[PDB]
Amino acid sequence: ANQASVVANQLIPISTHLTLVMMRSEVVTPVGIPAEDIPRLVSMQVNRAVPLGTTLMPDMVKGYAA
Repeated sequence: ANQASVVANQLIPISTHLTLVMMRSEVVTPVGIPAEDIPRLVSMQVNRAVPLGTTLMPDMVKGYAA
């Protein structure tokens, strides 16, 4: 487990466009969106509410493909 994922740094309400302060990098299980993609995620919209400390998964971000 050395791969870090994107984890919500605050509750992200449904349909919010992500900003940098909302995203942190953490080694969590299961693995979500790779923490290196945090750059690309800015301005993309989440399609559900992501509570504080939840791993951001590919299927929670609208338009995400990588």
